[PDB]
Amino acid sequence: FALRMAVANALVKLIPLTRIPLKKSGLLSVDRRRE
Amino acid sequence: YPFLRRPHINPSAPYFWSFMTAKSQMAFLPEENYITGDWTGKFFVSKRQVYTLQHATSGAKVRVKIFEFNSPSRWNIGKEMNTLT
Amino acid sequence: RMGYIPRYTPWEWIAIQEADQPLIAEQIRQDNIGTSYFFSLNRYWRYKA
Amino acid sequence: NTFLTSSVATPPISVIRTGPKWWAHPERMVRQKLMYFTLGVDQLPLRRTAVIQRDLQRFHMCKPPPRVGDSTGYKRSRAAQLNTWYRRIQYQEYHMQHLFTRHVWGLLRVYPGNTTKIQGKADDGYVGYDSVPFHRYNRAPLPFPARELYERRK
Amino acid sequence: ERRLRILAQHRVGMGVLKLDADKYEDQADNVTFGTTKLSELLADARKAQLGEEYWPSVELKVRKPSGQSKAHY
Amino acid sequence: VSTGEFDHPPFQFRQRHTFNTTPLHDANRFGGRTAYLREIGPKKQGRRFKKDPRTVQFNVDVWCAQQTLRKRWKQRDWEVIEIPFRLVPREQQRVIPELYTDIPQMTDPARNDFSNIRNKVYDREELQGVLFPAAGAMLYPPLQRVDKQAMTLDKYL
Amino acid sequence: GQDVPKRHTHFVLESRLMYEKSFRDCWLHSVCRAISQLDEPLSKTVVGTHQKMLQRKVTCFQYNQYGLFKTPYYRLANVDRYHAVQGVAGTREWVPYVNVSYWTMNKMVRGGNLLVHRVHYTGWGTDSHLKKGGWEHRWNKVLQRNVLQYSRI
Amino acid sequence: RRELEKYMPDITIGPKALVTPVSLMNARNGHRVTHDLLHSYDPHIG
RNA sequence: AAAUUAUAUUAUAUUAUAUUUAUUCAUAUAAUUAAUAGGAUAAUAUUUGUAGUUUUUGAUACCAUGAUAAGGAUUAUAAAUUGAAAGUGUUAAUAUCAU
Repeated sequence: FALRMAVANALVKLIPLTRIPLKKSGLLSVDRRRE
Repeated sequence: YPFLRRPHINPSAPYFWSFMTAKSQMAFLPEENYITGDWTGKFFVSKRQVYTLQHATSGAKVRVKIFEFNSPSRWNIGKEMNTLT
Repeated sequence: RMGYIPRYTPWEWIAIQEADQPLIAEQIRQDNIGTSYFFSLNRYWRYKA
Repeated sequence: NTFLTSSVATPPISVIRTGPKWWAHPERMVRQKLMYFTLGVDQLPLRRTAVIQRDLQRFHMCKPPPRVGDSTGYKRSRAAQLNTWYRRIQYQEYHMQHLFTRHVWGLLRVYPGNTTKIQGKADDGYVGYDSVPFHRYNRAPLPFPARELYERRK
Repeated sequence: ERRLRILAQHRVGMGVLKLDADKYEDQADNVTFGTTKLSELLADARKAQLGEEYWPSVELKVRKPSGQSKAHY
Repeated sequence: VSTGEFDHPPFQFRQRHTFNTTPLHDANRFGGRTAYLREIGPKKQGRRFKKDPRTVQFNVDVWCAQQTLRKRWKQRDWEVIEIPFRLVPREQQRVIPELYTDIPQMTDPARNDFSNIRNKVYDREELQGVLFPAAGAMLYPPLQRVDKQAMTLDKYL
Repeated sequence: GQDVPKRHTHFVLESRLMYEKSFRDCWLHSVCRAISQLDEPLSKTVVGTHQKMLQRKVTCFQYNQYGLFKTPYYRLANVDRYHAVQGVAGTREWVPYVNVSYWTMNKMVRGGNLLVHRVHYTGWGTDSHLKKGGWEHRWNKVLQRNVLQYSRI
Repeated sequence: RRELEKYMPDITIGPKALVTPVSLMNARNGHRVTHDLLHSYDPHIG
């Protein structure tokens, strides 16, 4: 999940319009769950 | 509580000389098996004195903090006073 | 002003705090001979290394 | 098999309630498919189990909406009809895994755990080197060494 | 330089020979001991200028005999 | 990256041989090396160390270090021979620093050889003039190297 | 009042004297133990009968010292100075930095004498090594700062 | 002690073994006497 | 008879029935008092068992504490954001050892 978020943020930084589907899929979204 | 740090600290045939005894036989007897200096006489000896040949040979008095060893034998020779009681 | 506290101690107060305390003579650490290879670690017992 | 200890039986509803942890763990479900694919056997109840739990894990974090009230019990019973339908397919794969594994273990000369039955070799529960010196439920003394279910020459 | 690097294994790092003298309580005796140890290390390392028998040996990772050589076994 | 087990399972209720659950001392774990530390029953100096977490963690760290050592030594197809500075090849005529002293040194950046000198392994058959001057009979045969420019089956001829 | 009863002051002062006797006796006892319990030869000069005679003589010297402090440090390292409550080192009944019990630490927190920062009771505070690896990693980091950063000479 | 000396041998060097030399003062944190009580070398306490 | 408040997960237990041990308990014990004192590179005090004796460890009480359980209202008219979550009020029983 962390790897997916890193790759998605890198794709958003490279091409800006990639943020339009990638935010809709929830890949740029951070959950706060600890142990 | 930490591991084996309690301030207040058994028959076994294959582990006779290795259970609650010194690890090596090269080492000497402890301090209570010898006289340090000028003494007026001790009421009791410590539990870590090794029973030697002269304990069962002479047999003047054996007082362990009580405990009275009045039955001398040679199966106790080479072992401290912990497992003898 | 009514409540002015300076954030820099003035030069007079630094000079007064410097003028009241002495210096340590071994802070100069000057050296021109070399190291005593034989004696300096074998000196007198009260002042020994 | 190197697990020869005495075991504790579990009901099948507690196995499937683990879900993605042990029952539908994806590494475990893949190597169950390699057992069926080796024998020339279609993996249809296993593919039925995977497609159900793939979609079941997808919405498992969503909260169910509050039902304000229905006159008849039809949408509640339909949601319960599909719920007990999904348990019975997963009950079939739970039996299909235990059926084929005990059948393969009879072919590979694999000795099972204690009180475990292999249909070809040991109709009773095979017990070998238990802490209890006798058979736990046949009430028979165990010989030394353990019972050999197969022949010798590998 | 090779003999000094081998004689001072971990005390040399990134082209700089460093010695941390902690032996005596005072720093003057510590810098005396450090100067003595530096001079002793330099005098031992200078032996490579005497001859080739003091040049330190290069450690080559020589392979085992290959399969072409093991085929003749 | 390795996917083997390193940590010890923690202390809890006495586990049973069920699904997703192994007992705390099983012969399957750590190659059976927990047989030294197990109690078969369902003297205090021989009973207290089997239940300490730091003791069992130190023991499994020792066993994983033994496994790492035997796998690093089974990788070795070579041995270290102390060769003098004159007879060594040109890549080793430099000042080689010690381990963990400097940056990991490339072999030859000028000759387009970017590789660690400490991982370089030289063939035995190319050093027979250095390692064996007293034999004089060529104890190892010369290594047959293939002609890369020869028209073979690899190049559709 | 007033500060603490005088029997507890006598007890803390006896603990300080035991620490001072440890500083007095530890080097001598360690050298005597390391000579007397060695089986390898001490040197090229002293070998054979001279080494065994020297080991017996240093054992006779070691046993003749009435009052030599051979007691380990962790047996009486839980003595509190302000109050008479006895804690256990290794548990939550003792704090190591200010060297008081849990009760005395709570009284000095509620009194305002110390400058301590409260943090959440299920976290690891603020130390990055403590959040990273726990108590053992900060233990190894204190070891790395104290000893292992120096190239010995 | 006279009956205690039979099974337990006597090793009595004397009080000379309790007083270390002056060259071993800084190794023993300034002390010379290995008594059960500490021994200060000043006359004001003494 | 609905809404779901529901935690849920797995394991253990006993004089089978007798034996060794970590703590607990019994009966034997050791330990006791008080106070200061500056020393190399300093323009000159030789000094420290000296000034202390009938030295300090001596007020556990009947105050009016505080914990427990229970019910209230306000905000979502946005598809954006890593993230649409936060503050404010009343009754019963129990209980109260500091001149």
